[PDB]
Amino acid sequence: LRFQTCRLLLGNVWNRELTIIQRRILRRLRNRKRSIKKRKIYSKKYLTSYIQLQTTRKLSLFYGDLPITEMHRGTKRTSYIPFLLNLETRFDVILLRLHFLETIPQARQLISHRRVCVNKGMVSITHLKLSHGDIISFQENNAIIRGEEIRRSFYKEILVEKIIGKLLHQPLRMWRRSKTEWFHLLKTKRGCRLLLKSRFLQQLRSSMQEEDLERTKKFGSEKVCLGSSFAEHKRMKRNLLKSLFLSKRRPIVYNSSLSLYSNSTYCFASPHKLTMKRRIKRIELPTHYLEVNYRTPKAVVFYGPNIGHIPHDIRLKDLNLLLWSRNGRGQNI
Amino acid sequence: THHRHHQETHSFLEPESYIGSWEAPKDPKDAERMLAQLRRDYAKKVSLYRKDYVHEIEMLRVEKQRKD
Amino acid sequence: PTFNQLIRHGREEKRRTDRTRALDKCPQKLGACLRVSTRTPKKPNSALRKIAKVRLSNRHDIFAYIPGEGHNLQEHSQVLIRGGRVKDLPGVKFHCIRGVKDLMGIPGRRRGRSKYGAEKPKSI
RNA sequence: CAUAGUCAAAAGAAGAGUUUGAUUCUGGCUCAGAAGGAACGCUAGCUAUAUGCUUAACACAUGCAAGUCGAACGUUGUUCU
RNA sequence: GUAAGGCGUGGGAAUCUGCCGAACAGUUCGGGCUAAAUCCCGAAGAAAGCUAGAAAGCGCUGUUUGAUGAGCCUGCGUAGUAUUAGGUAGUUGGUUAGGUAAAGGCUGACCAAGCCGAUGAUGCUUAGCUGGUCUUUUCGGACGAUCAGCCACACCGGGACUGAGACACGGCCCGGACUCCCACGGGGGGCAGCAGUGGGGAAUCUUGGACAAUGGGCGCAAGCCUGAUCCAGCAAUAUUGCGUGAGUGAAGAAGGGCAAUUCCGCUCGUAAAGCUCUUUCGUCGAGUGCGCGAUCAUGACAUGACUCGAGGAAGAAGCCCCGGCUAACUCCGUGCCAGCAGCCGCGGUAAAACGGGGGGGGCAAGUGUUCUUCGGAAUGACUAGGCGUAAAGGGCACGUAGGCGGUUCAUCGGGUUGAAAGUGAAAGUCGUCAAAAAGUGGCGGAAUGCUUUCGAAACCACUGAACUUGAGUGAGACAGAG
Ligand SMILES: [K+]
Ligand SMILES: [K+]
Ligand SMILES: [K+]
Ligand SMILES: [K+]
Ligand SMILES: [K+]
Ligand SMILES: [K+]
Ligand SMILES: [K+]
Ligand SMILES: [Mg+2]
Ligand SMILES: [Mg+2]
Ligand SMILES: [Mg+2]
Ligand SMILES: [Mg+2]
Ligand SMILES: [Mg+2]
Ligand SMILES: [Mg+2]
Ligand SMILES: [Mg+2]
Ligand SMILES: [Mg+2]
Ligand SMILES: [Mg+2]
Ligand SMILES: [Mg+2]
Ligand SMILES: [Mg+2]
Ligand SMILES: [Mg+2]
Ligand SMILES: [Mg+2]
Ligand SMILES: [Mg+2]
Ligand SMILES: [Mg+2]
Ligand SMILES: [Mg+2]
Ligand SMILES: [Mg+2]
Ligand SMILES: [Mg+2]
Ligand SMILES: [Mg+2]
Ligand SMILES: [Mg+2]
Ligand SMILES: [Mg+2]
Ligand SMILES: [Mg+2]
Ligand SMILES: [Mg+2]
Ligand SMILES: [Mg+2]
Ligand SMILES: [Mg+2]
Ligand SMILES: [Mg+2]
Ligand SMILES: [Mg+2]
Ligand SMILES: [Mg+2]
Ligand SMILES: [Mg+2]
Ligand SMILES: [Mg+2]
Ligand SMILES: [Mg+2]
Ligand SMILES: [Mg+2]
Ligand SMILES: [Mg+2]
Ligand SMILES: [Mg+2]
Ligand SMILES: [Mg+2]
Ligand SMILES: [Mg+2]
Repeated sequence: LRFQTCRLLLGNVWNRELTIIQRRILRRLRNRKRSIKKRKIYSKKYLTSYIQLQTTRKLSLFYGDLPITEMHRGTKRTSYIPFLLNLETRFDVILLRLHFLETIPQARQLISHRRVCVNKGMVSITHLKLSHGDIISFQENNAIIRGEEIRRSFYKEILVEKIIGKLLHQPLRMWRRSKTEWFHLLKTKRGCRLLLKSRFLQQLRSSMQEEDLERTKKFGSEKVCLGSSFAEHKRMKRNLLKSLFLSKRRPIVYNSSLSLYSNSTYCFASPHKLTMKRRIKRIELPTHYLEVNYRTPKAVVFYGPNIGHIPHDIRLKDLNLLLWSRNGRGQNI
Repeated sequence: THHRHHQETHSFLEPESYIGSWEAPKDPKDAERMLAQLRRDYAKKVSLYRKDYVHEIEMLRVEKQRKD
Repeated sequence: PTFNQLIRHGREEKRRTDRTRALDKCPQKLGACLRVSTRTPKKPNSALRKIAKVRLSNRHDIFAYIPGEGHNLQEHSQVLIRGGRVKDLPGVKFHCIRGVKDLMGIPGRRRGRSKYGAEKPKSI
């Protein structure tokens, strides 16, 4: 059924729990994907047939096994930008984006079975387009199970994403034995409160803050910091040269000024350091166009989606073969 | 052509007392005569409306002629 | 040509002969077999291709190919005829449709079997 | 003031195989797209809206598809008081 | 059937117009149909009366009008074919009579010799036309089926009558073919209305329900008719629709396939089963109905829908393909056989190409095959191609039509151009919103055009006066197997 699609796409496109055997298969599949990417220089069919078919397959998997090629061919447009922006306003897609449910098939089952409301009326149309001003809610007898499942999704999300890979990179079997003790703490509201107010997650937060700060240097952030503060960074060197001229022509001051200037030069001139450890993939929140109150839960659409904020795991260079977007301006172009 | 002309010069009318004004007689023959008289009155009112509309169209035509 | 020449004498179309004139712009035509025989292919191919001489309902005489392995056709058997030539055999421009009228389907065929009139085998 | 004001009327431009020992050109054949009042094979759960003798303007069983007015007019004959 | 007596578009004069709206005047008297009349005839001036049950309400007649239709005419636009070059003889025109509601060779008579045609008449073949449908970077091509507008036809030919209107699908007369009765003398019929049947064909539906809605006829109404319509039935024929579950699950079960027989040996495969959740669609059981279509009232659809309840993943996945073009590979069988094939090509003992197993890819209630159209095809080239050697410069000229072609100044307003008015039906295409959830509508835009009025005056055409650079002459010198 669905794990076999990883063999077709040479990566983890399946989103269920992998066995030991499936991880051993994925190692070989990712080796194949690495050897194919090196081989691209000598492939005549790489751009027009291979990458485009793989991207279309990934997009079809992403939107819950929809016929993406067929529906896009229904329109006469070459680029996928208006087609994908229109797909983001669907009712099942939005119910996935709000994190009220886990997968697109869950959302389709809930909408089809007459259990989600739009503007307090029951709407059972899975492909319905929501424009700005629409209010989304659940049924009164249905909303308590939805609230429980939303809490479970978020707290097992932090425990299963933000705790396994962030500084607790444990082997599989012993982390699986360790997860029972972590699941017992989430059994109570007091345990969730105390996990939230803990120095463990505070250290994890501080390390992730520093890690996000380091990744900004790939854009030359520290050079912009130096360009903002060029005059006073120079004034430090003027002060050092003035002191080392005046108080020397006839030593803690010299050591202090040297330490400060070397610290500043190191902080402003050190290149970006991309470490071996893989970046943790974070859950996105659709706050540019969807306003959510997770207590009931309810939501209101107030804006349109963005072509650069669709949470697909496809690279930009591959997806540009379908979108043809001038990226970098922030617009839906 | 504009909102103000329509909002000021529209005849908004009261409730019509003709609706529900039938009183059931004790003789079906008299009831048939009464319904026949109602039809005749409707014909007279329609003819008066036709005359009013004829005069309105004539005045508009005269104004357009003098403007042209 | 000049524009004046095109005004006087326009542009004609390309002239291409009809491929299946005997079908008379119909998708299929019923026929009756006159002679069932074999024919050898044009070289470099070599076989014994099973054909049938068919008189159509519009009184056209054609040669039609019998596809698949084995058939039950005889003289005076009703066959439904569709277009499509056989490249080995010049003068054979049509096909017999398997599983309709007298030409039976091929049981035991398993792959591509709607082109041979074969039903889906029921699972037991 | 305001049931005002906003100036929209498109989108749509793709190539491949096949003549030669190889090449470029000329030039056809074939293929990938969309579609139909379609037909046939295999296979089929549902709702809705469309469409459904393209051939013989061939021959037609049967029932129905144009009547209404007694407020135009006599006529005869039914009942009952 | 019809190639222009049609159609599209815009105009015109020499006409008529029931019902409908609005004025005015009348509605009198005799006779006839076995009996009468709003039937027929006569007199004036044309007529017609009914109702005190419909008594100042209908109806009729005459005259002026509006409105709607109809007849007639006309400019422009609208197939192929020259291996069809002449066609016409009431033909083309004139005069005078007749006919028509009305112009008119519409036609009798007389007179003239015209009229049409290489800007394609006439002949032959095919064809209803339009709005539009499909396709397409604009253009074009194919089509003209549904629906709407116009026309033509109603078994095949020919006629007229009645009528406001017909030369009349379910009217009449005549002739013909076919057919059904006949008591044998003679009569009757016309589904290309809706259903339906034979037949032909690859192929195309029920001998259904109701006049509830909308439209139409008659009636003062009450109503009555209405196979118009509305609504059900059959058919994957079409449609960017929905569903066939959502999670979890390792004994990685059994079984199937492959394997130096590599890593649970690899794979079918988290796939199944099992376990938990939800029951859309369909199924079953009920309940309200001025929910709604319809209102003063009337509901065929409706055994529907809506609302509630029962139940259990239960009832719902195929078809084509896997040598290249073109996404997807192994085993067995066969051995130039059997077979495959859109093209190139495969098969002669290790076939990824034939046929089966196993696996996989694309689409998906469809998917292939055939037919047909456009595209790719710049492969009839306006957009947008060519002709030395590849298809293609006429052997070479002269000239008809046609096409194309210098300057200035002045005039003009046909083309051109600007604005206004009329028209360009609705539906469809495009924009937008709302509605709806496979369904609808409003407002726009577009409809590139034609007619009228009034501006402009550069260009094209036309008119006038001029110019000399292109063409042609003269005078004087020449050359030449013209
Ligand atoms: K075959
Ligand atoms: K018309
Ligand atoms: K006829
Ligand atoms: K009715
Ligand atoms: K089919
Ligand atoms: K099931
Ligand atoms: K000349
Ligand atoms: Mg050659
Ligand atoms: Mg028809
Ligand atoms: Mg009568
Ligand atoms: Mg001709
Ligand atoms: Mg015809
Ligand atoms: Mg035509
Ligand atoms: Mg007939
Ligand atoms: Mg009449
Ligand atoms: Mg008459
Ligand atoms: Mg009839
Ligand atoms: Mg019929
Ligand atoms: Mg038959
Ligand atoms: Mg009615
Ligand atoms: Mg009436
Ligand atoms: Mg009916
Ligand atoms: Mg569909
Ligand atoms: Mg249900
Ligand atoms: Mg029920
Ligand atoms: Mg009702
Ligand atoms: Mg029904
Ligand atoms: Mg491939
Ligand atoms: Mg072998
Ligand atoms: Mg193949
Ligand atoms: Mg094979
Ligand atoms: Mg072309
Ligand atoms: Mg083109
Ligand atoms: Mg050209
Ligand atoms: Mg060329
Ligand atoms: Mg040339
Ligand atoms: Mg020459
Ligand atoms: Mg030559
Ligand atoms: Mg001038
Ligand atoms: Mg002019
Ligand atoms: Mg229109
Ligand atoms: Mg519409
Ligand atoms: Mg619209």
